[PDB]
Amino acid sequence: RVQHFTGYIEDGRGIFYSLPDMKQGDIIYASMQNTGGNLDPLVGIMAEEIDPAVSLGQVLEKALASENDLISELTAVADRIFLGWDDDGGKGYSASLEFTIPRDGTYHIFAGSTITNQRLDKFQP
Amino acid sequence: TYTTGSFQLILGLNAPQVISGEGEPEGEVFASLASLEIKPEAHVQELEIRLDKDTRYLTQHTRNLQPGDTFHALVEPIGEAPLPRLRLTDSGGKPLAFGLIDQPGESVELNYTCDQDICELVVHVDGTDGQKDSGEAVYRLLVGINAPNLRESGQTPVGS
Repeated sequence: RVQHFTGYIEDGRGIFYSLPDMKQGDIIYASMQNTGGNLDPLVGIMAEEIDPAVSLGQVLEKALASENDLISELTAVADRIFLGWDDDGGKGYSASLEFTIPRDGTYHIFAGSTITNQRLDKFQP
Repeated sequence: TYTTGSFQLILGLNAPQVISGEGEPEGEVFASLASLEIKPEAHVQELEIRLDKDTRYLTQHTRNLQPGDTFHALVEPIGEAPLPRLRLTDSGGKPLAFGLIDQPGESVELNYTCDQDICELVVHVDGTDGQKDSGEAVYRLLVGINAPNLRESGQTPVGS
């Protein structure tokens, strides 16, 4: 059972995908690859659909003002928002995820952009 | 003189076609790398850096790291200069590690381990906390590969 999707991400505004009525014991697989631009894929899975924008924005708020160590603050926030996630598990910066369905019900898949730095003259997430 | 370069080695056991130089891999392996039986060789390098008023940001590039390797670094100021920030990113700028201030807060240290087939690392040292023109602050930077004893090296910089 394989399905394809294509989309566009603008300024860290993610896209939700619905997985209606999965059964306990199923295994979900995900992979997200960049096909244009400077996008850095990120994927997460959760039960109740809530917009991560408000929570992820505080990570950019903290790093922009201090040291804060982004890789620490992002992991802590992600481990709360999502039941499972992956940043760079694939070829390059592409993500890949394996997730065993805990119980019976429906879940949501979140695709979007992570917080990264892409400069060597100065640090700016 | 001696010579330098890369090479391809084909070994055969009771396979007379090897001496032709065209033997394709077959059968079950019989030989292995000898260096894997012992401990790796450490490489250590120390440099002195200065952060001027207009040069408060400095970056350095590291040689390629093989999978399984380890990377350590530490910074210690010469005198009363304030402790700068330390972080580690790849060639594209993706963050990988951040510096930790020790309980005796006179130095900052960093650590990392290699997972990918080829890793290219860049070390960032910056003191642009604000806009103060401190002047001629100078720091000592110590780096090593497969050298967990950088705290007390003892030996002079060894290896490449």
